[PDB]
Formats: sequence, structure tokens, C-alpha cells
Amino acid sequence: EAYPPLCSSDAAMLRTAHAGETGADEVHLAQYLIRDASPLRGCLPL
Amino acid sequence: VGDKLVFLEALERRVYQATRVAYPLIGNIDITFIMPMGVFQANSMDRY
Repeated sequence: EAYPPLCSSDAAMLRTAHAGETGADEVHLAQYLIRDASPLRGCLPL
Repeated sequence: VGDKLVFLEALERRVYQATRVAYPLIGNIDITFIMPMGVFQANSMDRY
């Protein structure tokens, strides 16, 4: 088995954000992001 | 601190008062820094 990881299908989802972190959960204008089922959310440092 | 007992001193006590001498414990730290001037985008996904 393999848990679904987090990845970006393209490099255009970094349009809208807040504070100092990018925000894109599962939707995009032309792509989609796979949510990480595993609780390893301590990645992508600011 | 922790479980032991220690003491400390200072340079602002009765000694070393009103002395015209160079201040010790002085260090200089330099870090290299880059500076761009504006790079045009190469992909068309950054303008929509």
C-alpha cells in the first residue's frame, strides 16, 4: 500500500494566499491538488 | 539553573567603572547578500 502524498500538478496555483504561506487545498483554475491523508503535515517550511 | 547553583559577574559593577578603556567582547559578523534588479517571467502561467 501507499498513502496519497501531497503534490502540485503545475506551478500556477500560487496566486492567492494569506500571511506568509500559500493557500490551495484541493482546487485550481486548471489543476487539482491531492490532499495528504497521512498526518505528516509538518513539511513545507515558511 | 537545572539542578545546580552557579553565579555570574558583570562589567557594570563597582570595578571597571568610569574607566576610559576599550570595551571588551566586541565581534563583527558579515553575511553575504544578493541583490537583483528585476527578472522577467519566463512562463505564461504567472500572468493569469
